[PDB]
Amino acid sequence: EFQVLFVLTILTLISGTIFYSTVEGLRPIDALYFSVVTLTTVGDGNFSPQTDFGKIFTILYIFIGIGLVFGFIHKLAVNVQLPSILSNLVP
Amino acid sequence: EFQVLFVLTILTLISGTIFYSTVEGLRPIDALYFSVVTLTTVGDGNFSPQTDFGKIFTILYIFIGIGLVFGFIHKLAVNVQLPSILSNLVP
Amino acid sequence: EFQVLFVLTILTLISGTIFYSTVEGLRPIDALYFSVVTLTTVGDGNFSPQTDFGKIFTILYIFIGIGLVFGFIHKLAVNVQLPSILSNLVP
Amino acid sequence: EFQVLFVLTILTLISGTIFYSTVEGLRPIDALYFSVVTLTTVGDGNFSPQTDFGKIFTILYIFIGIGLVFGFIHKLAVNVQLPSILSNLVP
Ligand SMILES: [Rb+]
Ligand SMILES: [Rb+]
Ligand SMILES: [Rb+]
Ligand SMILES: [Rb+]
Ligand SMILES: [Rb+]
Ligand SMILES: [Rb+]
Repeated sequence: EFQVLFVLTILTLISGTIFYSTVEGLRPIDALYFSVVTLTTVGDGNFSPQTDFGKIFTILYIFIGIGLVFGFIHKLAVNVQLPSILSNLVP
Repeated sequence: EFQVLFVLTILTLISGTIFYSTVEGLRPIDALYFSVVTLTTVGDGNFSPQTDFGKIFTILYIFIGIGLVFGFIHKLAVNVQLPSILSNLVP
Repeated sequence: EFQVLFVLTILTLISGTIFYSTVEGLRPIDALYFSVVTLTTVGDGNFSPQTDFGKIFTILYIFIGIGLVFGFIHKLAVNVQLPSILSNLVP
Repeated sequence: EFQVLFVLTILTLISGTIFYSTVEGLRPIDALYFSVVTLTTVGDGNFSPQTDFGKIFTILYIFIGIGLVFGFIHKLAVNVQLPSILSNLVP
């Protein structure tokens, strides 16, 4: 479950990285950063896509990627972080 | 369920698009972009409504639209994305 | 339930409105706008508190207000919007 | 439960505060503010990390810290705020 969600999240972020560096001209690391803060809904305080293609893609990217990203974060905190913490509280 | 949530989400976004392009003077695509990042809570890093009417509308728009938009995203990821993925993992 | 959550949400927003207009010098409508986009986690793309008092208050305001605001949004969409829609789909 | 989530949240915020003030050169209060609005997904409207190290750290920080922070907010609103309110509504 976690493995699949991890892979799916990675693929989604690679797509965003490729899109923004190509269409919006961002450096790859910046394209990845924007993709991550967008899908996790944190948002970026400085960059907004400047092209209409970028705006349309971002709208679709958000609707299709938010569920997955939070599905991964949700399982990562309950199936990987909770135990490593829960079992730790055991005297 | 998904169909109705889809339609409701679309209608909500059309209202925002019309409002912001009219009252805030945004190009339609920009009004749609702002409506989407606002209701999905990603937020925009460059635009904030400049008129008091725009600020009041945005406040009400957020409270009334967030639930719906996330209801659609939630069902889209579980009733349309989960299966298309779950059934795929079947050897 | 909805009534109490509504009142609590209103009181929380009034406190933020008073704080930001007083300490950060925002016009009341702007203080309310900032309080709303902050607690709903949409965030504002232009304003960040400029005083240390404002930054500390905002940190505490977020932790104490996010739960409530989303408790209100959650119930508003399920106990007031769902029915008005669910009952409507009835031929 | 609440105590542990509180401590874990505090430790996570201290790490962010140290990272951003050191690598991004922010004043400690600003580093804490950025860490908080980032992990609660509110986001900051003015600051984005400027170094590649800062961008990479922020990406990892978000994925590892969002679950916890919202686990704390969730329990704080249900196991500490709900009762103090629920018991109050009792005539
Ligand atoms: Rb958010
Ligand atoms: Rb934001
Ligand atoms: Rb700016
Ligand atoms: Rb945000
Ligand atoms: Rb900005
Ligand atoms: Rb922002």
